[PDB]
Amino acid sequence: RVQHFTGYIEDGRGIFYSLPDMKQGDIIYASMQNTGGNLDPLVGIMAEEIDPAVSLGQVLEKALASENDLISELTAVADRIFLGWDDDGGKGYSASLEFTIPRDGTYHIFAGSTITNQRLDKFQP
Amino acid sequence: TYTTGSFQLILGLNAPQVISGEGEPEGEVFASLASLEIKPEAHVQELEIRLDKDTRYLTQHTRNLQPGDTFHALVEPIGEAPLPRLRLTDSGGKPLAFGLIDQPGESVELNYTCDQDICELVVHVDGTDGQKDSGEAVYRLLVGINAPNLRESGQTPVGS
Repeated sequence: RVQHFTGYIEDGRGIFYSLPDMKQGDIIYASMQNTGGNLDPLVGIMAEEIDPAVSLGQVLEKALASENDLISELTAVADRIFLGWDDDGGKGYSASLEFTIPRDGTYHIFAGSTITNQRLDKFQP
Repeated sequence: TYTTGSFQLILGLNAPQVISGEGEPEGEVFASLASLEIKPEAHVQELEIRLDKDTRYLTQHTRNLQPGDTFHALVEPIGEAPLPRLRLTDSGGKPLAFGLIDQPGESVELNYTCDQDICELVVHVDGTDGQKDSGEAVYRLLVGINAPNLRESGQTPVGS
């Protein structure tokens, strides 16, 4: 059972995908690859659909003002928002995820952009 | 003189076609790398850096790291200069590690381990906390590969 999707991400505004009525014991697989631009894929899975924008924005708020160590603050926030996630598990910066369905019900898949730095003259997430 | 370069080695056991130089891999392996039986060789390098008023940001590039390797670094100021920030990113700028201030807060240290087939690392040292023109602050930077004893090296910089 394989399905394809294509989309566009603008300024860290993610896209939700619905997985209606999965059964306990199923295994979900995900992979997200960049096909244009400077996008850095990120994927997460959760039960109740809530917009991560408000929570992820505080990570950019903290790093922009201090040291804060982004890789620490992002992991802590992600481990709360999502039941499972992956940043760079694939070829390059592409993500890949394996997730065993805990119980019976429906879940949501979140695709979007992570917080990264892409400069060597100065640090700016 | 001696010579330098890369090479391809084909070994055969009771396979007379090897001496032709065209033997394709077959059968079950019989030989292995000898260096894997012992401990790796450490490489250590120390440099002195200065952060001027207009040069408060400095970056350095590291040689390629093989999978399984380890990377350590530490910074210690010469005198009363304030402790700068330390972080580690790849060639594209993706963050990988951040510096930790020790309980005796006179130095900052960093650590990392290699997972990918080829890793290219860049070390960032910056003191642009604000806009103060401190002047001629100078720091000592110590780096090593497969050298967990950088705290007390003892030996002079060894290896490449």
